[PDB]
Amino acid sequence: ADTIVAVELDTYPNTDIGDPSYPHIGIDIKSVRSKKTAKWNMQNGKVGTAHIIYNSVGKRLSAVVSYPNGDSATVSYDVDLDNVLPEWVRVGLSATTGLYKETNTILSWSFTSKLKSNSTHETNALHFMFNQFSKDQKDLILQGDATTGRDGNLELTRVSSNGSPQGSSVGRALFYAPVHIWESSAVVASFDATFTFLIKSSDSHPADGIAFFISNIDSSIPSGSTGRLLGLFPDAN
Amino acid sequence: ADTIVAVELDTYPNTDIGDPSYPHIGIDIKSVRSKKTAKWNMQNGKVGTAHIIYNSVGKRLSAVVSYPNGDSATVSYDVDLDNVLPEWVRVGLSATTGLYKETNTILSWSFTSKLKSNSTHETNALHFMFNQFSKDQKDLILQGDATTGRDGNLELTRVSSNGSPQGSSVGRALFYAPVHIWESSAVVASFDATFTFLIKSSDSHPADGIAFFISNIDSSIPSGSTGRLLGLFPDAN
Amino acid sequence: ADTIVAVELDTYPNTDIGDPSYPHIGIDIKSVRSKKTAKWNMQNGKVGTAHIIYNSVGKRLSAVVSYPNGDSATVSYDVDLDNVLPEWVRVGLSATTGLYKETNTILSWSFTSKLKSNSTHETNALHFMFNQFSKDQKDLILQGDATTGRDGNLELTRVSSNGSPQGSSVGRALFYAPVHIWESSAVVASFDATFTFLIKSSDSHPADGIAFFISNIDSSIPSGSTGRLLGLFPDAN
Amino acid sequence: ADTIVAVELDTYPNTDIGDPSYPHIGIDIKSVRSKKTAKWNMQNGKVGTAHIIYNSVGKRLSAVVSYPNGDSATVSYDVDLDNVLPEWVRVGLSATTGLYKETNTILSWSFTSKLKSNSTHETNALHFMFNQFSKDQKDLILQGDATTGRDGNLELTRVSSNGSPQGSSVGRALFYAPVHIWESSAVVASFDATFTFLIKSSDSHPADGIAFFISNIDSSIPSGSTGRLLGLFPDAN
Ligand SMILES: CO[C@H]1O[C@H](CO)[C@@H](O[C@H]2O[C@H](CO)[C@@H](O)[C@H](O)[C@@H]2O)[C@H](O)[C@@H]1O
Ligand SMILES: CO[C@H]1O[C@H](CO)[C@@H](O[C@H]2O[C@H](CO)[C@@H](O)[C@H](O)[C@@H]2O)[C@H](O)[C@@H]1O
Ligand SMILES: CO[C@H]1O[C@H](CO)[C@@H](O[C@H]2O[C@H](CO)[C@@H](O)[C@H](O)[C@@H]2O)[C@H](O)[C@@H]1O
Ligand SMILES: CO[C@H]1O[C@H](CO)[C@@H](O[C@H]2O[C@H](CO)[C@@H](O)[C@H](O)[C@@H]2O)[C@H](O)[C@@H]1O
Ligand SMILES: [Ca+2]
Ligand SMILES: [Ca+2]
Ligand SMILES: [Ca+2]
Ligand SMILES: [Ca+2]
Ligand SMILES: [Cl-]
Ligand SMILES: [Cl-]
Ligand SMILES: [Mn+2]
Ligand SMILES: [Mn+2]
Ligand SMILES: [Mn+2]
Ligand SMILES: [Mn+2]
Repeated sequence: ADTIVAVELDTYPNTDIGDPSYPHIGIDIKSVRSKKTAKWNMQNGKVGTAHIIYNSVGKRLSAVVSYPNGDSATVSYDVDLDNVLPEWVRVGLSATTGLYKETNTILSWSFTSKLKSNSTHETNALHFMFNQFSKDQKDLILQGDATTGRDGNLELTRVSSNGSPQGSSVGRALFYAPVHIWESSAVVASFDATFTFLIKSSDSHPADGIAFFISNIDSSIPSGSTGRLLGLFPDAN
Repeated sequence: ADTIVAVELDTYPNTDIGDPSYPHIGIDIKSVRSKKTAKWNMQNGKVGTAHIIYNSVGKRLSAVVSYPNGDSATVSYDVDLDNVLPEWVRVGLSATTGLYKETNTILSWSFTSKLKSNSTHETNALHFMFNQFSKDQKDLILQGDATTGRDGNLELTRVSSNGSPQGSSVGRALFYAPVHIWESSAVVASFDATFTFLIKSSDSHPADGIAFFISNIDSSIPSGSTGRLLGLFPDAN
Repeated sequence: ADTIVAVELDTYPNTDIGDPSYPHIGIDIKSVRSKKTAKWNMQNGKVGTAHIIYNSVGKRLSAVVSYPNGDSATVSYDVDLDNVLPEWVRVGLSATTGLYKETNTILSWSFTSKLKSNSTHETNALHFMFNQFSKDQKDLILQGDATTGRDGNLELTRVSSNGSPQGSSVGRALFYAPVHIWESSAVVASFDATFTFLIKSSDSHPADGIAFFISNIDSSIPSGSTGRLLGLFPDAN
Repeated sequence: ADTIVAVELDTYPNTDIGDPSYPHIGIDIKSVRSKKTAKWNMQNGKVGTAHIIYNSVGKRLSAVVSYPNGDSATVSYDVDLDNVLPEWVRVGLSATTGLYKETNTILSWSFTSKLKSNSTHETNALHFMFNQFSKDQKDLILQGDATTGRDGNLELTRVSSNGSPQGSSVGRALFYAPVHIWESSAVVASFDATFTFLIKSSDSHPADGIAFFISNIDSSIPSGSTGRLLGLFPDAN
């Protein structure tokens, strides 16, 4: 029973399991069936940027995805995350391919967590930033088909020598250190995440997508969670 | 006239202008009559901390004030600030006394602003932090009775040689540089503010309060804005 | 008479004023005749990056300029800057051309200053970052030929309509707010600066260079400081 | 055999292994016999602060230790750390007692590291800050006697229920995630570290001290490294 909170860049509409009929960004609370979605125009071969924002005061998880184009999709969801997540978590990126496929290439990833207590001027904080991924990235936990180093990029799902994506692939990268996501005595608990991605496909349809996620610290890829399950959920319920 | 967005720590109930009948924190949008308030237990002689948070994605302005004993008050309000504030602003702190009085001592003040544009990896950012103020604080514009240096603090309103606060006082401190609070090509426009404060009084009722505010770059203390107007507004409409 | 400390990216050797006979980077303390230089291979048309570092403990002003190549040049100079600079300063970038010319385009600029006092914790900080420059950049003070907005860049020296640089040009940009660069009570005072630049020329000899500098707050371009004087110094003493 | 770089706050002069005949701060490169020391007027039972700065461009490691009254000791040493440390390291704090003893209490600890490659605008960074340590601090690896939670502090060496230090104790805390401290392509590989500590003793002479250190990721407490070896070294060579 892993616990997952995620923001999904979902490139392939699985209408049989509640996806909207178009590519979309979604906020997933413990389920692949997003609590909230917004229409997303995925630009093939373009570098996209995703921003994830949350604070325990406003209690609103917000995401926005944009392209140099200026086009962007935004989704927000009201939720008290310390009611959902355990006190300590790991943070990661996940992606899959299914019958259809795409590259799930991460060019950068940054994260910041802060816990500001009632004790005057006392903050715990964690911040990391990857603008380059080397072949042996020791501060990343790689699961499934994820690899690092290729062009200083992070490839979440399987890519061939020529740079062609493979189907039925799943990969995740988690930051090595546990993250203290909330604390009972913190007046403000907040976090921000940003990553840049390149999704390209020669298919009639790209699949299946990329997600930023927060999980219990021992989280691993659920069995058979390629394709529509985005490497996050054990079932589609 | 000035355009003001503010978070007020209001120590004195002026019920005839919409104040609730108790000390309170409020979010002010272009008026002294808060769009949203919350009951605040002001702790005389104790050091309090205010946190203000906003991002352009969730479009929710939040503030929490707390003391070391864990007592706190929180208020949130949904608003798109790019429809309220001009593109360039100055940020500041303001405080007043009236018939009744209190010290309006600031012990620290920090602010962070970020404009993340659609251009990949293109962020503009401003951040400052004061944990002490000196007698000649050149990066602060002091207006009214505000002074710096007294015990490394910032005294917003007038205080006598022995520490006794004066009545009918108003003072403000604004950060020297203009701040680019929003932009059209910005996918994210967030800001955070924090300050710590010491409000003490020997009156039966302390007055009138402290506020963090955001105004047009040429903002000045409106005529007659002492006491209940918190040095921010020309009138109580 | 201004007080100037600067790191020069000197593209044109003026041997009659103490320059080495090759393009170079140098540390200038109150004089255009560098206290220290190192040979620098400027790459026409490439985006370069300059990093400037200093702290009041090691007391070594250090600079490094690099290209994606990545060839790079480094220069360091042992000096106590709080013996040179005034307590409050402004920071800026400057560039010139003379009989020979080049573009002096700034693509980004960030700066961080910190004063850490003896009082446990208690830090004063200032940080800004520009990754794009709009036509009306209110938090910059532009001097001479300097303009902002052209492709979201900062052009320090004159550029014709077609993108060709003009000769005998001088321009500077300074951050709007005064910076508290040293303080007597501070145990650690440090600053860090970064900028990316694009110098391109069609001349047989590109000239004259770019500099990051720290000066007295009311610093302006000295008369006749184009070309070899880099807009920083009134003469070559 | 571990590789150690360290800044020691040495409270007990072990003159037989090269210690100066007074409490001192030192920079240790692979040896308990400091490459550089400075006299340190240690203040029993007072809260002190250590700042550590590595300037990778200047190749200069510096440390300053101070108390609220302003008294400070400083030490600098020239070294290029990519010649000493492996590419990946862990960072941590260490402390010991021997025949003589002292509390080795850590009240706060922050660390910031930055690898800036030659690829334009590509910076990897890690930052963490602890202003309080909980009883279950999942992002720290505790070794030997080190414990967390007591008054929100980190106790590196054994302390009794009534706050009295024990002799012949050794304990270390390492940040969980491996740190990429240098890389071939990196033009800048600097870091800063800060911690606040409380050393108290009823002994005539407190011993043995506290160190901030950097080591190979699999570093553990060397056999019989209590007392003068500060839990860092296997012997006094
Ligand atoms: C209806 O079932 C068929 O078609 C499905 C596609 O709609 C296909 O789903 C696979 O591929 C999709 C896209 O990659 C992925 O989302 C699913 O998880 C699954 O792997 C079915 O396999 C059938 O062909
Ligand atoms: C008509 O109200 C009388 O009493 C008021 C106080 O309740 C007083 O208000 C003054 O003082 C308050 C508190 O300092 C301040 O909020 C007002 O703006 C004003 O300065 C009125 O003046 C009357 O005496
Ligand atoms: C006397 O030297 C002659 O040639 C010099 C270099 O061509 C020239 O210097 C001008 O241009 C250089 C390079 O742009 C600049 O550094 C000087 O400040 C000056 O403007 C002299 O003027 C002579 O022509
Ligand atoms: C000379 O050797 C004796 O005295 C030594 C120090 O006085 C003592 O060293 C022990 O205690 C010190 C201080 O705690 C510590 O630095 C050593 O590592 C060792 O633990 C010797 O044991 C002798 O008594
Ligand atoms: Ca889907
Ligand atoms: Ca009021
Ligand atoms: Ca020259
Ligand atoms: Ca010793
Ligand atoms: Cl240094
Ligand atoms: Cl060396
Ligand atoms: Mn979906
Ligand atoms: Mn009110
Ligand atoms: Mn020169
Ligand atoms: Mn020693």
